[PDB]
Amino acid sequence: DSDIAFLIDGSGSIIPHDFRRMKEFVSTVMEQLKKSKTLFSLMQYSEEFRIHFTFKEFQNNPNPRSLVKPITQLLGRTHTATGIRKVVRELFNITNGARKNAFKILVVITDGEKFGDPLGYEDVIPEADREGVIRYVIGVGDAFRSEKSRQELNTIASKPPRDHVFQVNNFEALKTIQNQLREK
Ligand SMILES: CCC(C)(C)C(=O)O[C@H]1C[C@@H](C)C=C2C=C[C@H](C)[C@H](CC[C@@H](O)C[C@@H](O)CC(=O)O)[C@H]21
Ligand SMILES: [Mg+2]
Repeated sequence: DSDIAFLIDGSGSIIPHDFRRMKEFVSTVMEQLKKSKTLFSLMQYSEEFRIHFTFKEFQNNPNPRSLVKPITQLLGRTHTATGIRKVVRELFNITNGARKNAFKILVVITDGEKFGDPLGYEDVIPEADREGVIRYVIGVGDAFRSEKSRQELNTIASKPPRDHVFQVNNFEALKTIQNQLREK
């Protein structure tokens, strides 16, 4: 009943310690939701974009370790808004294994410093709402330490922000998603 896509920040500002933590966060969400009706898909972005697995590819090989282990960090600039547009148009496409009546969830993992993107969040967030995608944001590094990055996380997340913005250092986001999925 639910299709969950990950969009993870592989840009130069993300230190390898945090990138590693993104990989274990994503893997743990998948591992915890195994034996459920959830499909998973993941894109890494910087100034380039890498689909590491589609929903269909997860369905054919639902092994979180096998799917996430070979992921290496892109480095480069931070095109978060374009990444969101590509997730919506490509990952949640039926050609890639996305399902018609599935509950759509996007989990964006970033430090909240979009940089060099020709697109603004105003260019892509409406499209995300148009396709019914629920957006959770997982902050990393110093995302919560300045007002600019805090507000950027809020801008990406579905409303209200306090229900959709979380940290990579814990699994509160997973608890919330599990609760949402249970209720739904
Ligand atoms: C891009 C060519 C340019 C501007 C001439 C240059 O000399 O560029 C330097 C100077 C500085 C002002 C701005 C830069 C922008 C991108 C380059 C990866 C580089 C490193 C800063 C960058 O690593 C900061 C991270 O935040 C990247 C990201 O995560 O988006 C850095
Ligand atoms: Mg960056």
